[PDB]
Amino acid sequence: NGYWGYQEFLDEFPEQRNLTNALSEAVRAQPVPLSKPTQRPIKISVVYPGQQVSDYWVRNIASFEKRLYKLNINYQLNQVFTRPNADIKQQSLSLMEALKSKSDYLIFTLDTTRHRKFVEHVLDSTNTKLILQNITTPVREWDKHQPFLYVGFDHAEGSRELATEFGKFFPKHTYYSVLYFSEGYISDVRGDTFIHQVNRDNNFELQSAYYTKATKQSGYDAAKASLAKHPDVDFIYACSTDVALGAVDALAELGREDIMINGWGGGSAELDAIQKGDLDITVMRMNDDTGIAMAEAIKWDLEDKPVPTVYSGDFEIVTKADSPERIEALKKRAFRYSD
Ligand SMILES: OC[C@]12OC[C@H](O)[C@H]1O[B-](O)(O)O2
Repeated sequence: NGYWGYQEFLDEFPEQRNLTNALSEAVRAQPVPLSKPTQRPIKISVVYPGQQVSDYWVRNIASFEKRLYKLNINYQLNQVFTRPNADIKQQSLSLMEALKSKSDYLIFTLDTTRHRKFVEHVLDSTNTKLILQNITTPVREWDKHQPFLYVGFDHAEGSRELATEFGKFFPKHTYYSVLYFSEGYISDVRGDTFIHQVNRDNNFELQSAYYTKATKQSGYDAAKASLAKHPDVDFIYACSTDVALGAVDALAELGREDIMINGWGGGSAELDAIQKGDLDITVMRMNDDTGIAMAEAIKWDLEDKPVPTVYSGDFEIVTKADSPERIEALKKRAFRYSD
């Protein structure tokens, strides 16, 4: 809403579908170093959220840097971390701070319904080229000047896949509860998608939905509260890794192994929980592809080639029944750079 669907957007602009497809080919393919030399090293800023159970961000940067090295790109990387739970006001402060650096590229994430126009005005202000992480759905308003790249693993797709699995695990009319992220974009695209699908297709009944602070502790708290008010459910759908892992501790504490719970993203900690059996299911994203895509995107730009506006990587579904070999194989695929 105010957003294009990833696939919708690629349909509407064929040239974009081409560029994105070309890029995915450039990601799958072996590194091809930089065609066009530079006058100086390029300066890149990263404003990321810190201290999360989720290893997505650190892995992203890892695979990113490794790719830039492989491409023979000479970069200087200024990192900044936001402590938690950093207010959106604080995050955007960290952001303005990173803008002073007058970098060539600026990689970051910010909730883009709660700070739509802010980011728009930032886009208008600088010559720094923006990379928006963790959003794969372009904003309609910004068709005049879109950022350099939205990069991520489509939230709607991953939530569709999970909805598809839950419809597979349970009868029509099954009771469940939902643990959202914080109020915002992510909860809208991960949560409300899942709920829409599961209500329409499987006639599931949503007992309750709770917002969180996007932290493990918060996930624990919200799970406890929710199950206190609404004990009778067959699963809980969680919108992020940290919240899921908190909810697990809650379900253990409460003795509720009659309740099923999913992860989101399938990083190391989730996979470990899946192998313990603490986590019933997850949608594991092929993590490093987006780190590698950003480096390929920068390469092109420096060769003066056109760059796609968006890139989404792919998911696989992982269940606690999967073989160690399949898990291992998927790690081989997903962390092929960050290990
Ligand atoms: O992609 C990163 C992320 O999205 C929200 C949160 O920051 C992370 O937790 B997650 O569930 O692993 O996915």
